[PDB]
Amino acid sequence: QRPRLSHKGPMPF
Amino acid sequence: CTLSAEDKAAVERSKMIDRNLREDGEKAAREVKLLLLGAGESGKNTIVKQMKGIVETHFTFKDLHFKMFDVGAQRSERKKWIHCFEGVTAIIFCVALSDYDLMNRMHASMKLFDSICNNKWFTDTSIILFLNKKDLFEEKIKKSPLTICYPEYAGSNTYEEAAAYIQCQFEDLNKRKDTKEIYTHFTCSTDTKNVQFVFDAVTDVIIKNNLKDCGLF
Amino acid sequence: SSGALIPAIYMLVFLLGTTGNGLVLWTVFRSADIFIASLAVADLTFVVTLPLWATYTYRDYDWPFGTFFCKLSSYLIFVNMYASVFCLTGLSFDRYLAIVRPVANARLRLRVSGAVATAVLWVLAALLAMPVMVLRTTGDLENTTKVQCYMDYSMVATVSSEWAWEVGLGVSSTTVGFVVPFTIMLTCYFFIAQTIAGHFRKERIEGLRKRRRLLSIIVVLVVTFALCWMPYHLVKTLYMLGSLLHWPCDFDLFLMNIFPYCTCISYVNSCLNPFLYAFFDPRFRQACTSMLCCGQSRCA
Amino acid sequence: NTASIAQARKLVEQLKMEANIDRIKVSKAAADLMAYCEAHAKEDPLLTPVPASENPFR
Amino acid sequence: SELDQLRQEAEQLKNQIRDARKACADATLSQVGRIQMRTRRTLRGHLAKIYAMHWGTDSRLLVSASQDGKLIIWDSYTTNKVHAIPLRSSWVMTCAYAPSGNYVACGGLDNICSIYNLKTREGNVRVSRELAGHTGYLSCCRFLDDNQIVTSSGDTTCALWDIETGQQTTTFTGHTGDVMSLSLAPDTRLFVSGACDASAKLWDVREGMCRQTFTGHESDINAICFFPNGNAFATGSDDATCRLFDLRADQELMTYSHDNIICGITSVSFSKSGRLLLAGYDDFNCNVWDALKADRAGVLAGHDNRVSCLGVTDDGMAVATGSWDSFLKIW
Repeated sequence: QRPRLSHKGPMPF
Repeated sequence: CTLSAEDKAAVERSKMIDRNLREDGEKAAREVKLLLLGAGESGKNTIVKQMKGIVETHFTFKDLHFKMFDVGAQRSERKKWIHCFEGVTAIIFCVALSDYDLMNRMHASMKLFDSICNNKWFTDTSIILFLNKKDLFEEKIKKSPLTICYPEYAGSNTYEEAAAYIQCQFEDLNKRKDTKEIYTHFTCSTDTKNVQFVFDAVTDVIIKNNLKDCGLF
Repeated sequence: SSGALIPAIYMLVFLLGTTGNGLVLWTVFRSADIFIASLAVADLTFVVTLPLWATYTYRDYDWPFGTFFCKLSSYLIFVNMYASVFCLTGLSFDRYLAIVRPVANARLRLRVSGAVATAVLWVLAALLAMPVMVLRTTGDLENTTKVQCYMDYSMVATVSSEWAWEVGLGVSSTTVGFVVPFTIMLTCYFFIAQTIAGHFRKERIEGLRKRRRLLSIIVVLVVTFALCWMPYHLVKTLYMLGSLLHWPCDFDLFLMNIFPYCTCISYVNSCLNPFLYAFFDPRFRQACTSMLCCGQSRCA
Repeated sequence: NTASIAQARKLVEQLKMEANIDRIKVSKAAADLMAYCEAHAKEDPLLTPVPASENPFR
Repeated sequence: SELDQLRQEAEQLKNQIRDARKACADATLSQVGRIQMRTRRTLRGHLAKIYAMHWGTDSRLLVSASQDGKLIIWDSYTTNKVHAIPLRSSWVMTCAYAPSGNYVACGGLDNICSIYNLKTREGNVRVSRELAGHTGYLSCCRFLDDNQIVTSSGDTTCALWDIETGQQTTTFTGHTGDVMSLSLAPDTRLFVSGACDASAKLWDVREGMCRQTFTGHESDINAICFFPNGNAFATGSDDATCRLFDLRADQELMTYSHDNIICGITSVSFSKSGRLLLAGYDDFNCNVWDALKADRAGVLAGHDNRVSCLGVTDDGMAVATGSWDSFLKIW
C-alpha cells in the first residue's frame, strides 16, 4: 500500500 | 481636495512639524533619567562632581546618555511636583553615614527614605542608594558605638558589621520587595567606581523592565 | 474505529481554539502585542475552517463541498501553518533583541519589530503557500464513487518524474517551516535564558522566585513547540523517504495508521498558544477577567 | 522676638481691613446670578446647541 | 503681653467676620436638561503628559505645554500645528496665550517664566524675556496684557511682572501654602488665587492689597475660574468638591458633592452663559455641574488617564480638555 498522504488530511506537504 | 494652495502648504508644514517631533521623541527615549535625591547636608554635591530649581547634569558612559535632575533649592510641597518624575529610570539616593551622631539625622534620613520608597508614584522604580562619607564613619565608629542612635544594636563597633547593619536597616524600609529592588553602594570622597555602579544598576533596571514589558514578567 | 475519532478530535480542538484565541483577540482590542494579536488571528483562522475536513473525514472520501473549497480551505490551513510558525519565531527574536542587548540593540528593534516583521512574515507565508492551491483540484474517483479531495502534481510537471516532485516539495516545506524557525527560536531562547540566569541573583531572600518562573516559562515555551510540530514532520518525511529507498510492510502500515493522529497533534499547540504567550503575563489576566465579568451576569 | 510681634501687627491690620467691607444679602446675589444666567441663555452653544450649518467644528 | 493681646485681637476680628457672614444668610442659591457632547477633533502629536492648555482670543488657536519640553500651537478647526516651540527646560507646568495673540508665556519647575515671541520677521519663535525672581516652582501664568503678566509660584506669593523691563512690579503676600491656581477678572482688575491651605483670596492688581478670604474647603485648591459676570469663583479642591464663592455676599454659595466621587478636581471652568460648570476629575472623567441647581447634567468620558487641563473657548462653541495620556480632545 503506497497511497498519496495528501488526500486524507488538510495538509498536502 | 477642496483646499486652496494656502491650506495645502499649511498641511505640508504640519507634516514637517510632526516629522521633527517624532524624531526628537525617538531620540529622547534613548536617554536614562535619574532623579537625584537626598537628605539635607549629605554627600550629594561630591557625588555630582565625581559623576561629571531643577538642575540637570548630562553625561555619558559607554554610549549610554544619562540625565540627573537634582531637585535642590526647592523648599516646597513634594506632593505637588513629585508626580512630574513618574517614569524616571531610577532614583539615586545619597545618605551620609557620618550623620548618625548629629532629631537624629539618620532617623530623618530614614523617614525621607520611607516617604520616597513607599510613595504611590514609585511602585515600580528602583532605588540606587548611595552611602557617602564611609571613611569619616570608619574613623568615628571606633570611638562611639551606634547605641547612641540605634538602641537595638547589640554588635561590635566595627566598620563591616555596623555598615551591614545600616544597609539592612535601610533595605528594610522597602515594602514592595517583589516589584522594586534597592541597589546599595558604599562610596567615599575619592572613589572612582561611582559611575560604574550607576551604569551597572541602570543596565539591570533596563533589562528587568524589558522583561516586565515584553510579556515574560 | 478512528473514522469517528479523528472528526471528534478535530471538533474538540476547534471548540478549544475558537474559544482561547477568540478571547485573546477580544481582550487585545506594550511591544510584542502585535505578535500576540497576529498569533491569535492564525489560531482562529487555522481551526475555524476545519469543520469542513471534520465532516469530510467522517466518510474518508466524501467531500460534500465545492471544488473551490478544496482550494480555499487547504490554502488557509497551509498559509496558517506557515504564518503561525513564522510569527511565533519572530516573537522570540523580538524578545531576544529586547532582553539580551537592551542598550546596543535599540536600532534593530526599532527597525525589525512588529512594524516590519508582521508584514514580511505574512508576505512570506502567502508567497510560500502558493503550490497548495495551484496544484490542488477535486476528482470523483470511479473506484470509490465518492468525490474525494486530492492533489495531482500534473498541472505543473510531467508525470514521468512525479516521485522527485513530491520528494522536493515535502523536504522543502519542513525545511522552511520547521527547521529554520525552530533553530532560530532555540538560539534566541537559549541566550535569553543565559541572561535571565545571569541577572537575577540566586543568593537572595525570596528574590529567586523570579528566577524559576522565567526559566520554567522559557523551557515550556521551547518544549511545547518542539513536541507539537515535531512528530508531524517526523512521520511525514519518514514515510516519504522510507517508501522510496527500501522498506518492509509493518513499517509503512504503522506510518499510515499513525499519520491521521500526528496531524491532530499539530492542532493542539494552536489552542495552547494563548495559555503560553498571552494569558501568562498577569496583565492580560486582570484586564481580560475584568472585561469578562463586566457585561456578563454574576449568576449563570 | 520683634519679628513675631511685627508680623502679628501686620496680620491684625490686614484682617481688620478685610472687615470694612459692604456686604449684601445672599438672596440678592443669588437673584443676580439667576438673572444673569437667564438673560444670556440664547448665546451658549453648549447649553442651547447650534445647528450643524453654523457649528464651525463640523 | 503684646503677642497674646494681638492674638486675641485677631480672634475677635475673626469672630466679627463670622458673625457678619452669618447675618447676611437669609436663603440659599438652591431656593435642567441633559447634555451630551461628542468628540469632534482629537489632537495628536505629544509624547508625554499634558500639563496645561489655553485658548487664543479668536477661539481658533490652542497652546499645549507638555513635558517633552515642547509647546505646540494647534489650529483647533483643522487640527494642524502652527508652531512647535522647543523649551529650554522640559519641566513645564503651565502656559498662556496673549490676548492679542502675540506672546506665549511658559513656566514651571525652573522658577522662570519665559515669554515667547510668535510674530517676528526672522520666521521663528524667539524668547523675548525670562522673568526670574521667584524661589519655588511656577504654577500659573496669566497674561494681563501684552506688557504685563501675573505669575503664581510655590513661594506662597503671586507677583505682577513687567515684560518690558523684566522687573517685578508688585508682590502679593498673605498666603501660607503654595499657590496652585490663578484667574483674572473679566475686566482684568482682580485676581483669585487658590492656595494649598484651603483658602482663596481676592487681590487688587493695581494696589497689591488683599480684600477677602474664601474659607470652607478641607484640602488643597487645584484650580479656580471666574463667573462670566465677574462676581463668583469656582474653586476645585482635592476633597472632590467644587464651590461657588460669592464676592458681594462674601460667603460660600453652593457645593458640588457626590458620594460616588472621592477623587480630587484638577481644573474648573464655566460656560459662556454661566450655567454649566464643567470640571475635570482624577477619575479620568469630566462632569458638567448645573451651576444653579447642583445636579449633574452630563459626563465627558473618553480619556485613558487623569484630566489635567480644561478650557471653554471664548465663543462657547467648544470645550478642549487634555489628559496625561498626551491626547487633547475637543468636545
